Amino acid sequence: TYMNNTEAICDVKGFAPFSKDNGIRIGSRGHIFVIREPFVSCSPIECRTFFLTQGSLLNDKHSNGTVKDRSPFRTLMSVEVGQSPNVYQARFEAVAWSATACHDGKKWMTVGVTGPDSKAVAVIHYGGVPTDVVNSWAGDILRTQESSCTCIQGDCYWVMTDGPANRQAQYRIYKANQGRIIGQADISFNGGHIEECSCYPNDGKVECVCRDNWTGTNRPVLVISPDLSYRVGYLCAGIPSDTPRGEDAQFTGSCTSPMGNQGYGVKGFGFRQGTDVWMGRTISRTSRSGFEILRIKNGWTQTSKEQIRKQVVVDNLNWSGYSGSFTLPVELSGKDCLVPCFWVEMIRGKPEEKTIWTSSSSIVMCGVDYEVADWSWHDGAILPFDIDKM
Amino acid sequence: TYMNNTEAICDVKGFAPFSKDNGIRIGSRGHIFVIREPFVSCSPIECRTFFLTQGSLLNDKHSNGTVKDRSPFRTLMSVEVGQSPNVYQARFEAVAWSATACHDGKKWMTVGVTGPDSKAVAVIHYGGVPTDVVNSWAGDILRTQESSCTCIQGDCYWVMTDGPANRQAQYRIYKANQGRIIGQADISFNGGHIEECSCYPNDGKVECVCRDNWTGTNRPVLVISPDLSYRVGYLCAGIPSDTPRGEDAQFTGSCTSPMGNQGYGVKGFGFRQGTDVWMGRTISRTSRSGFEILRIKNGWTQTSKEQIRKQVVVDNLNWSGYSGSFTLPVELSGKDCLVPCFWVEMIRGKPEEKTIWTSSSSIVMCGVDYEVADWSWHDGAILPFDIDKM
Amino acid sequence: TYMNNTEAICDVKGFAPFSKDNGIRIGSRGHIFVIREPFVSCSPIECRTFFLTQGSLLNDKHSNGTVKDRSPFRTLMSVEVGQSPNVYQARFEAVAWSATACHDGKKWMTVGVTGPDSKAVAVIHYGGVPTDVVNSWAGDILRTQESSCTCIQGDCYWVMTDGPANRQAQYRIYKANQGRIIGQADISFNGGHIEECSCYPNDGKVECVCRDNWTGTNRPVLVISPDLSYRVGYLCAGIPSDTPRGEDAQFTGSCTSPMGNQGYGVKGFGFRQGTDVWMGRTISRTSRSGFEILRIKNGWTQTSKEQIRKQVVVDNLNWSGYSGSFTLPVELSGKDCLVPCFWVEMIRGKPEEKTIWTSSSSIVMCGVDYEVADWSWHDGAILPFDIDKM
Amino acid sequence: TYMNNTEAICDVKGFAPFSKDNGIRIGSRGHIFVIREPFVSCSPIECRTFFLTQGSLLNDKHSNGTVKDRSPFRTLMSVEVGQSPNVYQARFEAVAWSATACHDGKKWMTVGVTGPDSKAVAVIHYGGVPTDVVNSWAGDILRTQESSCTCIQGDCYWVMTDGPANRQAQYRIYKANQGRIIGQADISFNGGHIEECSCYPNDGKVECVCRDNWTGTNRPVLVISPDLSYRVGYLCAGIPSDTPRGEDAQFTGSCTSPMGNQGYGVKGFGFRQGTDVWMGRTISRTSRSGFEILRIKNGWTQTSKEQIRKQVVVDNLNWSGYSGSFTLPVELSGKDCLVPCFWVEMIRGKPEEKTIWTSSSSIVMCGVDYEVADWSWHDGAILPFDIDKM
Ligand SMILES: CCC(CC)O[C@@H]1CC(C(=O)O)=C[C@]2(SC(=N)NC2=O)[C@H]1NC(C)=O
Ligand SMILES: CCC(CC)O[C@@H]1CC(C(=O)O)=C[C@]2(SC(=N)NC2=O)[C@H]1NC(C)=O
Ligand SMILES: CCC(CC)O[C@@H]1CC(C(=O)O)=C[C@]2(SC(=N)NC2=O)[C@H]1NC(C)=O
Ligand SMILES: CCC(CC)O[C@@H]1CC(C(=O)O)=C[C@]2(SC(=N)NC2=O)[C@H]1NC(C)=O
Ligand SMILES: [Ca+2]
Ligand SMILES: [Ca+2]
Ligand SMILES: [Ca+2]
Ligand SMILES: [Ca+2]
Repeated sequence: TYMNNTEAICDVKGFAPFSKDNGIRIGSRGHIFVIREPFVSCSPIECRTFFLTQGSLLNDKHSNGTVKDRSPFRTLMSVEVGQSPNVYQARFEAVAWSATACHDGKKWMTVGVTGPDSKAVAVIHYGGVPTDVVNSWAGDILRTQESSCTCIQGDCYWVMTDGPANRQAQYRIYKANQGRIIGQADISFNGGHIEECSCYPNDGKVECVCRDNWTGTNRPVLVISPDLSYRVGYLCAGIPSDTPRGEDAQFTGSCTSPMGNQGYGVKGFGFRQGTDVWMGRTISRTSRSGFEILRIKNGWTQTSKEQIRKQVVVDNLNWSGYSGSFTLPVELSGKDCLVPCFWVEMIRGKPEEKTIWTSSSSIVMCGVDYEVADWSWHDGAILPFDIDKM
Repeated sequence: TYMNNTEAICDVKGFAPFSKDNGIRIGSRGHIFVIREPFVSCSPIECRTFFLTQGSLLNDKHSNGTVKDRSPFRTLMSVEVGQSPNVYQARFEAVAWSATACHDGKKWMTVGVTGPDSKAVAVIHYGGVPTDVVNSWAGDILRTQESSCTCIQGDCYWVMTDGPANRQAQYRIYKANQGRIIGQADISFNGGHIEECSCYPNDGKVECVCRDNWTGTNRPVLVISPDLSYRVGYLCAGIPSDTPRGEDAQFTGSCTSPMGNQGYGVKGFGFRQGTDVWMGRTISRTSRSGFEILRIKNGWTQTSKEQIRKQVVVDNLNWSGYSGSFTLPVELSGKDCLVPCFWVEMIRGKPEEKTIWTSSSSIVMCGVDYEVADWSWHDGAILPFDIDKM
Repeated sequence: TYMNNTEAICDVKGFAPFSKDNGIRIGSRGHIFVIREPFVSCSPIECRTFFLTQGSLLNDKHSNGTVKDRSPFRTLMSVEVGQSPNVYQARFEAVAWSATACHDGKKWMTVGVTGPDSKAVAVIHYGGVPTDVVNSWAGDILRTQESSCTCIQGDCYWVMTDGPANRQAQYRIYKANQGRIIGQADISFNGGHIEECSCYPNDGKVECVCRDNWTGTNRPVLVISPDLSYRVGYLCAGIPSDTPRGEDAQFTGSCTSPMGNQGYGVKGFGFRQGTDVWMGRTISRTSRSGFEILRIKNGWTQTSKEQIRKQVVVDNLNWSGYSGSFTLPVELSGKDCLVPCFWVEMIRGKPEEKTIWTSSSSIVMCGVDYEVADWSWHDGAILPFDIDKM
Repeated sequence: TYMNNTEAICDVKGFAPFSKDNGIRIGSRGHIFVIREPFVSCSPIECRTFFLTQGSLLNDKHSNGTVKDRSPFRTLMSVEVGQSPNVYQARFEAVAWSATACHDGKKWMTVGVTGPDSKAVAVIHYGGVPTDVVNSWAGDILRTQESSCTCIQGDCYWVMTDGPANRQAQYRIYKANQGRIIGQADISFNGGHIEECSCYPNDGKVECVCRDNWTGTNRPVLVISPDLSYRVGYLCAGIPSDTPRGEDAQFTGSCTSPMGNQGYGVKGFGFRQGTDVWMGRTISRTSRSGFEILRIKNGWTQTSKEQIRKQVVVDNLNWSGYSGSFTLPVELSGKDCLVPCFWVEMIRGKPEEKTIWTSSSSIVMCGVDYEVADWSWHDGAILPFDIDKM
């Protein structure tokens, strides 16, 4: 049976902890994959953690993490959420140095992108087998969400980018059923930049909060209809939520265009709440460190600077990283709305820490009807590791 | 289908061994979690061992167990009873430095408490996802059973405490269906102290034997009706069963109030048997060492000092620890009553042993219609470990 | 649905390899249990390997195998046949320093015996939970098959012994349904000695070939009817098949009493074939080394010395050990008879080899309609191990 | 339900990556089997990787790979495709130093060959148990596909060879249902040599592209009908695809007989495409290094030298090895044709590399409707390993 996923997102006053994997602490002695970009998507049965593998293990020489991001050894695999990305619980997903995953109620559909930068190929798996393909259409590092895709009434949608990572690139919306491409669309967005979208279903559409890696310290926003007509622009909120970025005092909002005039960025997320928004961001303005989530009254529709809530999940003395969105399917939560949730990646190792490798663990939070106290569920592993003195 | 769990507990003459996990012996070379407080609860299919994880492994530096009990790295996970708490068989349950778990016949409901001491949050999972929340209502280390909760006809009940660990605190009874809170109650118990309840179903109610960590060397007792009306007080039996405590000769019973005038304590259990009781306790009066279980004729209802049975499962030359109760569901045992069972935790390491860490394994016993010979199924691992000489 | 298991055993011309686990070779670097006495029993779905665990791992100090056979750390666990007894595939079965297992078509019933030598307790599990108990009735190391038990039309039967291991002891037949004891019987066998029976179903009865550890170099034989009436005596065949034993030339057969006038022994097996028998035995007359299986025309019913077939599975330059019987259930083989099969244990370490430990792996063979060439599927691990130089 | 597998193979313009296991990289620190000859076959649910095990682990002394190919320790086991051949995900299949596997829609049928060179035995498993046997009929290393067998409407077929590996040998076609042999056939092929067939279903027959290890640098081809009538000969294409072999310029095609006049060879594959063929081959003419796949217009039926496509999956600076064919079952792909796919083995260690061992990993590719860019998904592990300096 297909998941409807046509409900509204739940109005939430705060976030409760779902899971923490302790991959890197466990990785001190256990067999764990070196990873970046874990992420959660949920079937009507379970939410799993997907992750990019470097073909290697923590505390092993192959954890030489100075051997490429887009290496030919990168695979997407997955475990049940909370479990660590260890070999022996891992289920294989796709060859991918960039991926997205989601479930339509019957099976899982993943998308793996591998191949060379000049002509990358994206394989679409469904039910555990390749079913369709998307080639690079712009010749420059084809890529996608690095977070959960979205399924509504049997059709799944996701966002892909092909082009420069720091200038005008090209941005596309693909749509598929049972692992088969059935519609696509170009996104007209000149001056704007779209990367690594975090999407979710809301009111029978797909809402996406992504990353401007060109000139925007605010976040591009995408709203996709089943017919692949769309609205796109920036999260109206008068508070910047990318990293890096400047102070809140020095920033003015926009619905239409990028603000802050800064490059780089980090993958992040946001949740519409009527006209309000929950926006995650690192505590540091300059470092992938700390993590907080702010509610902004009318942040979805106005240049609002009205902060009505604020919750911390990673204190600023600790390393953060990527963040993305997913929903609790109705069939699991038992709600009449879509429970909004997020994961936060915690990167350890290079560049900031003095070791030969780089990996990450995660914690997962989920929207509740209550204000939840600030705390820090940081990664916690002690650096450097054994092979760090080799 | 919901488990009725409205039957009476079986009258038992003794206890037979269910399982022993050998986690720590196995942990010498295998990948095992550092743990405290394992415990058993059973679905209509299997009984699992739940446990608190320190985010770390035996024989690894992160087993630095001088890094907090209520650390942000503590998760509840579970394996099938008898299996060891190893990474690769572990199923993730909740973020929790204190937990309880139980099954209602359809799914598992766990409760994880994490967050800071001043404002702890308890997440209630059901079917593998967060469904409801309980915040700290008294600002002081919110906490609960550390043993199996109880389900009757679809509604699950458990006991929580918020307050001082060595003085008057506050004590609450929560009740839930399908992971959703549907009723709660304050327990009026002035002069008394309730901690870490071991409960079970009996005659369609929840009977709880808990821990007085204030002034009681006898055990507080709680009897909960579906409507959350209750009786509470102390196990009548004229024999003390907490640790520490004084000699039996020097002790007088009470139904109403604490006796022995001593602080501290250890989590323990007891089983009503008509008017009699089976009470577990450490053999030592002063040490978490040895473990025995006594039947006291009319110990549930009178100040009786009539010891009619006595069985040993851990001899006094060996380390014990926590103990708790659960029942064999009818659907598994094939009985017309509820088979009473217990687990016993066996703590190795600090404080008593000379190492850098502390963990534990368990053995599980189950009520039978026969007198069963005394023996010792002690932990058995050899201390210190490799990383102990580091 | 209950397995009928009322068919006849297949007439077989030889034996084909089912599985080999390589536990000890794999145990050089992997996490494997130290074990003795693996054995196979089959459900309508899978045949598993059961085994006794020492609570410890190969290549670890706890593999100090100078720490008792009947230690309080011994558990029965199981994996799918062919897999090695590693921690992470292991399913927990019972606390047991001696065990038996079998399936009735709906669930598994195991029997674990633990407790002290003077008053041992046998726990009977069914569906993963304790259901009934047998206490020591003779005060002297209560024990049983160390091989698969037998189920016919829902009732399972097995053989137990309580008494001296080298003189007249007592021998009992228990019978159970759904994990509940429903009939028992004493075996009158004066001058005879019964140990470690290898049984199977044949023509709607249970046939058992066991071990005389008193004075017999031939094997005691037991035929059990559903009503627990029985015949017992010795395998008629005029060839001895225990270890140790003397030469074949120097031996005369018996149906009634023990022959060879030698003590000790080793667990072994045999399969009726009309009036003939397949009998396994070590190649050495004095060592648990090599392994062969002989067909003796009319060996089941006469003092025959007519060797009509001979097949080798372990050459004499290699170590053998225990052997036992089981059948392929009809539901798996697709035959109209019961396919006879056996496992052979391969003991490495003390006493014969120079190491600090003792474990074993197995190979499994199964009766076919063809003559199968001799070979040696020996254990193959290289002794001593790492911890052997410690 | 039986898989029809009577459809035509899909016309494909290129190949997309299915999976890569990284076994050897992972094997640096994890517990992985030493293997040769992995291969894929698919059930209606999953495609698994089968592999030959040396009874040992990477980075362990038993990885002494100077201890025989046809050792008594070799077992076939399997994991889900993409997963690595690690112990803890491994499912046991058969005792085999040469194997084939396939699924008929209800269960798996494997075939293990073990025993001595002079009289080898092949065991046929079905549903996890031995069901039938094939003895050596020519006394000289009985053997088979080392790749997926084929099932059509419930009957499975595969090819076996018994005889000299470098001269005229004997070649047989076996056919079975539910694990039971129901028809066989001798292949008349004088002057020709058949080894290690890679087969698939196509138009309701079994097409096989195999290996001439006698005098052929082109590949023998076999087309089998349900009645075991057959055509056999050589892949017509005017381009040689074995290793070793000479230059393409120096080669003339044949449908009937071997060409190139060279010995040795390597297991390979090919896919009919109407009258065209996709043929895999190593890039090197003399080394098991690099890997490419060529489409030859009318290569199936004519001496064509018309190269219309060319795709690289392993660049020539890297080691390749065996390759074989399988199909995506309709029930998984959702196509109306049979999706053609292949795996490529990547051998590391002896003979070419300076270590004490030899193993391999794989990548899996699958036919798509699009031209897919060349790349190299090579093995990637760094040689030598730890035990390499021992
Ligand atoms: C601008 C975003 C993309 C574009 C290549 O780059 C990702 C940046 C990045 C980071 O930590 O910031 C990690 C990466 S690495 C990777 N495998 N996935 C990522 O998201 C970069 N993405 C790719 C496809 O290489
Ligand atoms: C008085 C009981 C509680 C109250 C905090 O303290 C537990 C004591 C204790 C022990 O071994 O005795 C172990 C602890 S540590 C833990 N994670 N669980 C426990 O039961 C303490 N409980 C908490 C929530 O910290
Ligand atoms: C005479 C057979 C029994 C009687 C105690 O002794 C077993 C002998 C033995 C061996 O290798 O020969 C191994 C033992 S050790 C064990 N756990 N299982 C065995 O079969 C012995 N049995 C017991 C219950 O200790
Ligand atoms: C000529 C092909 C066969 C005939 C024995 O030999 C195989 C050659 C070979 C290789 O790498 O080329 C690997 C082997 S080793 C093995 N276990 N499987 C193989 O395919 C050889 N086959 C056998 C049954 O020994
Ligand atoms: Ca930016
Ligand atoms: Ca106390
Ligand atoms: Ca004897
Ligand atoms: Ca050749």
